[PDB]
Amino acid sequence: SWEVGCGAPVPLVKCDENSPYRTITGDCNNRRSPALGAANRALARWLPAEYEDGLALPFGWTQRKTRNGFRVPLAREVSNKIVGYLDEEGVLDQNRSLLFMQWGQIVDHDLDFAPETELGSNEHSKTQCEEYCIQGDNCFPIMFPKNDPKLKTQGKCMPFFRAGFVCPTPPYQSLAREQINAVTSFLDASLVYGSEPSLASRLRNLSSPLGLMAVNQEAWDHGLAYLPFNNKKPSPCEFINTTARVPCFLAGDFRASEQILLATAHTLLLREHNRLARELKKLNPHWNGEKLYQEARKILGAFIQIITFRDYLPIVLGSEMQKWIPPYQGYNNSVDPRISNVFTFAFRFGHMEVPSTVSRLDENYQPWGPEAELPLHTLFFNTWRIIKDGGIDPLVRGLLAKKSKLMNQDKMVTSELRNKLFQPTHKIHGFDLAAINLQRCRDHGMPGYNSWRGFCGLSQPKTLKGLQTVLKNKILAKKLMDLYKTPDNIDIWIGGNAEPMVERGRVGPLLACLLGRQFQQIRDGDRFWWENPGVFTEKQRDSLQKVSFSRLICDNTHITKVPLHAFQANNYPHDFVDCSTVDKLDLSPWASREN
Ligand code: HEM
Ligand SMILES: *[C@@H]1O[C@H](CO)[C@@H](O[C@@H]2O[C@H](CO)[C@@H](O[C@H]3O[C@H](CO)[C@@H](O)[C@H](O)[C@@H]3O)[C@H](O)[C@H]2NC(C)=O)[C@H](O)[C@H]1NC(C)=O
Ligand SMILES: *[C@@H]1O[C@H](CO)[C@@H](O[C@@H]2O[C@H](CO)[C@@H](O[C@H]3O[C@H](CO)[C@@H](O)[C@H](O)[C@@H]3O)[C@H](O)[C@H]2NC(C)=O)[C@H](O)[C@H]1NC(C)=O
Ligand SMILES: *[C@@H]1O[C@H](CO)[C@@H](O[C@@H]2O[C@H](CO)[C@@H](O)[C@H](O)[C@H]2NC(C)=O)[C@H](O)[C@H]1NC(C)=O
Ligand SMILES: *[C@@H]1O[C@H](CO)[C@@H](O[C@@H]2O[C@H](CO)[C@@H](O)[C@H](O)[C@H]2NC(C)=O)[C@H](O)[C@H]1NC(C)=O
Ligand SMILES: [Ca+2]
Repeated sequence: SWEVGCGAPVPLVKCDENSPYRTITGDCNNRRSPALGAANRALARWLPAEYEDGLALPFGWTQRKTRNGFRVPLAREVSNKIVGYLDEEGVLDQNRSLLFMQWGQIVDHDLDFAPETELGSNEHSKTQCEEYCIQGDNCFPIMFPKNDPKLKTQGKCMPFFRAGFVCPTPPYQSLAREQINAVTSFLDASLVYGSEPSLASRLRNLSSPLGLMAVNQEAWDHGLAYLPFNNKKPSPCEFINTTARVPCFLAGDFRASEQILLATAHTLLLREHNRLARELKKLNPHWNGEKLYQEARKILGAFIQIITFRDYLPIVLGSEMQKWIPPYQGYNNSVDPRISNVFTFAFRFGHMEVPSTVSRLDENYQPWGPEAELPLHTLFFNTWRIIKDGGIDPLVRGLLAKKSKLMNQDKMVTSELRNKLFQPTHKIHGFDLAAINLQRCRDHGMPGYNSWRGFCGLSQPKTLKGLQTVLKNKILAKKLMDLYKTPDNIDIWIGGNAEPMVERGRVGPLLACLLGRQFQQIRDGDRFWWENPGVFTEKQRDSLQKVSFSRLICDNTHITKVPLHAFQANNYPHDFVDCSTVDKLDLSPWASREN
């Protein structure tokens, strides 16, 4: 199908071969093929890339070249006609807490990250894209349609820059264009520790051999830690409030501060590392800094994998869980662990679960103050609300007691995301996540909706009547048809999310397939999977099976009432219990004797 060795821009290192620990870059997991699943490599292609020029140019780039005979509708128009809604009332998920959403984003950020192309600082093309909206090279603007209110207010377009790609980065000329995954393909808490040796090192506290992660020195949260501020200026987080002047946090992953709840979750994970690191130190005084670091890191990785596969995915894939992720039979070296390019859009299903407001709660889970409930859009890259206004506990209670947004064919993505998204590079709260997503599909050269329906062994609708049957919706199907002319052209993002949900799940037949396969692969292909014999000991495994996100809260915050099942919708005080009633992680099977 292709060539074989275009394996350039990569920090190439040598494998320790016998190390009990994962590498930070992801290298050396697979023994026959070291770089398989590594970071800064191209995303895997489950299907051949579909470009306008069958190489690099996206569909919609040249205005005269059609896709399958039709012109691809503008991202933002697909957004304005299908993805929008005004009535937030009734849109909540009756059986999923806010956390259900927040975890998806954690999982995702561990697995995949496609950075925009750089070659730009002290540059006029950043301005040639912003001001004039001139399509060229890596500037691929999202134009506003006729009758779009952002025309009167914002301009002619929203800047959008194509994602980075394999061997070079500037122009180029050779084979097809493959995007970069800047993070490791394994569910390994890479969002906590980093995916590069340098970042991973900056994040560490090497002033002490306690194996702790660097914490903030300027601010504390009731004797608890915050993440370290970010060195780099200009800082997006200082921008949103030039009086407060509070930088973004420095975590393992660069999107950390993208929104308060995300930063909250990160903070909880950093805290859990140091907790384990000093609890392990108490059990094993003789261990050195490196040992505490790696052993705690390993436990956090185990922790993440368990919650995801035991608590999170069965309530996403519902009944289709068994069909795609059968019980673990052991490591399989023939499996491709790599994250596929299409997965990075399939997982964007979590976007339709984000609600319009974020709440804080006092100790009685009662509203925290006069402005307890805030609009989502005022929280992107907002750290000053955490540091200068109450800590993470009121936000964490919100995550538990409040609900997620239920995907709804009539009410897909909230306006807080569709109209008022803040981009770290720019100055306005006026971007469209929906347009970006749709534009990015095309940027990445994703095959059509029917290409993926076929890939998954599902019927491929050609007609309006066909589409109505598969989507079980006359109106929706009709709008899609009028925009796309042909079901073969529907972008996978909007197409996959448009299908009704599977029994006891929160995605459709096509999404449950794409997700299902991927998650099956990263597990079966990961040598350091927690259940893989030899990774942990039987007693160690026996201890990890008792972990629960609820406990994580209890041990890392000052909350005392939590639910047992934190992903389902829970009512205070009926479903909440005292932390004393919640099973602990017994770290005793991690004891090591001399003689
Ligand atoms: C603000 C944003 C969120 C919350 C308010 C949010 C949330 C999620 C959830 C809950 C996801 C899955 C369960 C999820 C997946 C992926 N996202 Fe998304 N997200 C917010 C904002 C963004 C922005 C901005 C982007 C960048 C889009 C671009 O193409 O430039 C974004 C991306 C993604 C993504 C692709 C990751 C990658 O490979 O680069 C997901 C799989 N999110 N988000
Ligand atoms: C609201 O969502 C709840 C969480 O999914 C759900 O409770 C769950 O019900 C399912 C069956 O629908 C059960 O699933 C589990 O059953 C046994 C328990 O003996 C486990 O061994 C299996 O692994 C399986 O996962 C659970 O009994 C239950 N799960 C939890 C965590 O409580 C409610 O039914 C939902 N409410 C409604 C009415 O929709
Ligand atoms: C930028 O961030 C500022 C702080 O990070 C924030 O100002 C703060 O917000 C409120 C007022 O809006 C004050 O909170 C309360 O202060 C005392 C009690 O402590 C009361 O008398 C007040 O009525 C009020 O409830 C903070 O003290 C205040 N801090 C300071 C020094 O400014 C701004 O609101 C943010 N600005 C923007 C543009 O969002
Ligand atoms: C690195 O770790 C050291 C040692 O654990 C930290 O030093 C402590 O800092 C706290 C808070 O300021 C205080 O209790 C003491 O001043 C220090 N204790 C000891 C034993 O030295 C230090 O804060 C960490 N540094 C970073 C960058 O996070
Ligand atoms: C490990 O996974 C591989 C790849 O998914 C499995 O390989 C399959 O082997 C069967 C024969 O039983 C072939 O029909 C398929 O063509 C292979 N899959 C593909 C698409 O490559 C393998 O079965 C797994 N290892 C075991 C024995 O459990
Ligand atoms: Ca990872």
